[PDB]
Amino acid sequence: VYDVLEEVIAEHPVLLNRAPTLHRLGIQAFEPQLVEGKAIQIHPLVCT
Amino acid sequence: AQRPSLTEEVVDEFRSRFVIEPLEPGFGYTLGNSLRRTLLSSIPGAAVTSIRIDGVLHEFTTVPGVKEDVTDLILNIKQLVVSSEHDEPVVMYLRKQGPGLVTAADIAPPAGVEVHNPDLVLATLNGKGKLEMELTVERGRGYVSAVQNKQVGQEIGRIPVDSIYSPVLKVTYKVEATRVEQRTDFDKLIVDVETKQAMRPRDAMASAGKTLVELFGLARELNIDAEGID
Amino acid sequence: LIAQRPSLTEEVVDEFRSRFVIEPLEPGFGYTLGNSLRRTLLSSIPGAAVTSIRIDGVLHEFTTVPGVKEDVTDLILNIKQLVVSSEHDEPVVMYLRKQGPGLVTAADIAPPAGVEVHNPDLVLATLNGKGKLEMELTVERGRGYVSAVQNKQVGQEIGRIPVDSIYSPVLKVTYKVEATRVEQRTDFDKLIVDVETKQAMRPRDAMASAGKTLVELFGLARELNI
Amino acid sequence: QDMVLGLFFLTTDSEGRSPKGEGRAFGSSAEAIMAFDAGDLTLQAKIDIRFPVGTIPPRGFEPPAREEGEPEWQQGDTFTLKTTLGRALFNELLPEDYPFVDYEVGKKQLSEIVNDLAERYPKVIVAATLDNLKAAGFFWATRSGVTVAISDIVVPDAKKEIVKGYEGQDEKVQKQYERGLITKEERTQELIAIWTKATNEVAEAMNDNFPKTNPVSMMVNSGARGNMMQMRQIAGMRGL
Amino acid sequence: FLEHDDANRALMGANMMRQAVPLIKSESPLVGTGMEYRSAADAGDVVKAEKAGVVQEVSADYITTTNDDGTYITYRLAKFSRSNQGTSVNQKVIVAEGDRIIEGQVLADGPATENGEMALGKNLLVAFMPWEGHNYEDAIILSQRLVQDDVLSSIHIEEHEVDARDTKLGPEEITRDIPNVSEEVLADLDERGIIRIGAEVVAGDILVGKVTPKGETELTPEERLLRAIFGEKAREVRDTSLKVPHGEIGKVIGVRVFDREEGDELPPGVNQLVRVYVAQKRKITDGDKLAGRHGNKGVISKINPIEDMPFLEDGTPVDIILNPLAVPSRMNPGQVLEIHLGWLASRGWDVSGLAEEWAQRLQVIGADKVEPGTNVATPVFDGAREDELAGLLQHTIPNRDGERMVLPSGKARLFDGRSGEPFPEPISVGYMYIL
Repeated sequence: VYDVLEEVIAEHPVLLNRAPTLHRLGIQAFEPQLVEGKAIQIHPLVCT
Repeated sequence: AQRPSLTEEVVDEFRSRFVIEPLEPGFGYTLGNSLRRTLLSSIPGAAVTSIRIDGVLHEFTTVPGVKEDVTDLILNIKQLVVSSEHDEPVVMYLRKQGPGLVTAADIAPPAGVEVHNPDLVLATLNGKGKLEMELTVERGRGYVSAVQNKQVGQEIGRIPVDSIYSPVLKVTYKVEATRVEQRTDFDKLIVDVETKQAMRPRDAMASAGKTLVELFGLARELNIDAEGID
Repeated sequence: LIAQRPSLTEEVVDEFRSRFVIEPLEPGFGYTLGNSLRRTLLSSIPGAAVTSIRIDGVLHEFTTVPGVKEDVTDLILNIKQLVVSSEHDEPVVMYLRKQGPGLVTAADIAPPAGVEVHNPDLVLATLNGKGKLEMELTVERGRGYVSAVQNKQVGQEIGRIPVDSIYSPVLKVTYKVEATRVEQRTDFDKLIVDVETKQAMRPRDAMASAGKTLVELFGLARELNI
Repeated sequence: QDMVLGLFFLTTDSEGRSPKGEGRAFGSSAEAIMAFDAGDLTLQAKIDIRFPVGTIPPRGFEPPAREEGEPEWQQGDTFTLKTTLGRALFNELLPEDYPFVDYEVGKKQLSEIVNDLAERYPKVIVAATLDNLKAAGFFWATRSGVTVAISDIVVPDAKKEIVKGYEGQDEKVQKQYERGLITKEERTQELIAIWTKATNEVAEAMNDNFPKTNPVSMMVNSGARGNMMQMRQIAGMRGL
Repeated sequence: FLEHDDANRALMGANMMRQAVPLIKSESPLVGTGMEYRSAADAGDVVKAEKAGVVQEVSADYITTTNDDGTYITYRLAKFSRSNQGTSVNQKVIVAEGDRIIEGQVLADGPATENGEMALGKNLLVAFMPWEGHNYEDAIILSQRLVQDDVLSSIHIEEHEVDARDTKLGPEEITRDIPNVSEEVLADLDERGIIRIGAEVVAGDILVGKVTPKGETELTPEERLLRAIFGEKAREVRDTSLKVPHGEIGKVIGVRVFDREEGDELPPGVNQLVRVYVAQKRKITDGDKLAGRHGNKGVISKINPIEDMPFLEDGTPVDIILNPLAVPSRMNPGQVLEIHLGWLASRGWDVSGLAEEWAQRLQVIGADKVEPGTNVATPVFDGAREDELAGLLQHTIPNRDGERMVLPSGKARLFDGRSGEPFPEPISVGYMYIL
């Protein structure tokens, strides 16, 4: 099941979004990689 | 788990990539940095160490007949790769007359000593040639700094040139994660190295492995233990 | 140039904290090897420990054994850190029984044949006048560390409490690098690898296991080319 | 934030950073890294390096090309420059065509670089450039030696005399005010001016105080995080 | 150290120092202030002895004491009981069965309290560095030590209050007889329809078996004729069973059963009431929010082995690592001093007559000689100063003959667990209290 999930997360843009979308560059797409844990992980130069 | 192994990827005849298979967590660092430093400062070889440019003084900047200045002579000669089977300081000669340019193909080798880059361009000359100097090949390992070797003291003509006995020239070691049966935190080692034309990197792997295996057998010999591996 | 091959020794200062010295080492070459030794010593030297408890009269670890001062969860968290030494591949069932007012020290625990407990100086619990205490301890070998949850394997026995395990017979492992005074212009250096182990193995055998693992690894790396 | 701090440490100068191996000349990147490993080449040390065919040199240094009769056709000839190892290690991240960079690449400069790569080079190359910049920044951020201990936060030595003089002015103002020849509003505005001047003077004193390599100085000057006001708050004066 | 922050950070710390879950091995901080004892005693959950005398017994649950007046009192203790949100209020003993007690002495401790002092968090060793960017922008990276020691782990108690109603289609019963279910799902269930008190529960289980005796499910004339032709009477009952929520694990802490038969108070219709409490233990994991006492907030980024994180000169690793870019910008330089004092406490110092001004002051205070572990108390606005902290770090007890470990200016020559070489320059390390 997790193997197929790692397979399916590939080639699937995912729309990350935050609450107060003040400007246009507030909702974007990303490619998901199946990290362990219980939190979503983000690139360190889209946090602006 | 599964027994790891090694794979090599060829890109050119001077640099190559090595991959050490998915490793147990943390041990990627047990391998990488030690492999880097052992490849760097363990394997020996032959190199220049001191030369005698004829008819010059340290207070004199350039040299007549050759527009090339002293510093770039050092920079051009220290790149001369050389192998030896002598193990003591030899002294060998290099001369040239007439206009043109002196390259790496007109140096009269002594017994046993061989140079592996005959196409190296050394200097350019115009008019009267009068080029002659003697260079000293030594054997050693690592990278020796330009310390005053007390050769200038007894003779003005002596000048010491630093060298790189090490076949390896540049090294890059990294660790990256991979999935092995729903286990992703496992590590995996990458080592990409550029080694000069003296010998292929795989022989450097052999020699570094010999050194490391010896230096850890020196600790394994304390006893015989039932640890469990392979 | 220099043919002085490395040479190992062994210095002793106390029962377990032992430092092993390698004098003929290349300059700027001891730190990575010391790191290698520390890594393999901190997580690659097997041992043994206690895997689960089975008390009678207590089905879950959130009640208290009748007439027992410490809880069941506290008993778990104070038994999981035992100091033992086992040799059998299959896990062995060790027993403990007590009654009446008396601290149940680890000495009171009964080691079966082939398994030992190396520390009887443990204050597990202090019973009261009506103590009727019984305990079972499964012991197994391994290496590293395991979390409590995955240790559970069987549901047919319901009252048994599964807990974690610590397969690590070792403590702080430091080292140092000194300057060799040999008359060589490279100014060789010297490595002093410290090791400490609680009471299970000895530093000689601990480093023997470490050397065995690292020798296997670098022999693989050394020979598998071609 | 920190990536720019890493790049700034990589591509800074040797101004008071304990140079090691100055005046020497090297032949390539290999010798530079060997001298770095052996522990005789400071990362930010003024050294003369030869670069091979492929590198596009700086701009201002070209008209000072090598004085020789033959045509020094610059765009494919190996050359020699009085560089620093940091710039040499920074240049290979930027693509094979970007002209050499020989200035402290702080906050805004990195933005100038990205603007140029965005308008000239395609998107994927800019992505690779940003990723490599990130890797180098984090690497040298780990191995930078910037860590907020309690010795980093400086105290301007002259701030004490600054505030003592300005409170001398304040107490003269108050000794007059209790006499009544001035009003409360006048005193309040005069104090506003007095302590605004005090705040600015302590700000410039803190500017003078730090060394270039002090971590907080590296944060403010590299445009990593914060401003001058927040360092005034931390180390100098918080302001009215 | 509340005088070394900004108004917003003290406000944030005040707000976010009051949503801390309790911990199993609750312990007082190494560094704190004298409003843990008072704030844990004047509260309620700690049991106290209001009678001077001598204890007879301190058993599992009931601490039995005999007074000087000569009366027997059975102090019952709140052993693993539930609170409003679903945490645990577990009480524990502090004394033995041969001790004298005076009035108003803490004969036990409540949750998040040890020895009668408020215990919210734990003490962990910190090293201030940017490290691979895993702590980029005010985040936190932790060591797996605190997954083995269970230093930072908590226990929660969910509840379920289910009950059957008389309805109109016959009275609902609480029975093991759930229509057409496998024997494994009700194996834990009791004959009356409650799981065994102690067996585990996970998402996808059954808590209480409930069913409505009658039902008008499908009785249209076509289906009535079909059933008559078949000749078999299908079961009109329907499962009204309780259901553990999907996304929770736990183990039962207790069960309570009630019925209209007893004098209990219940509105009409309700037949049988069941209250099943479930109690789970959670260990610290990446993504679980953490914080500190100066609002230095953050979330766990990644968990690494013990050796990956650095180690000092004698081999002891570091427990937590924080990004030093947040300290200046966020404007809270009141945590560095907490870290330094925490280290000073965790390796006891020894100021036996240094003759310095600060030494004389700290001596007339009397807090000069300290063993390795004595928790330190710092007033909120009369806490530790600076030069005293520096001198204390200068004159700590040597590990060995002359081994004063960290340099006299806070920083420490912390090595690099990853590679092995020392980091280019020293690092600042100590001990901090983490909620």
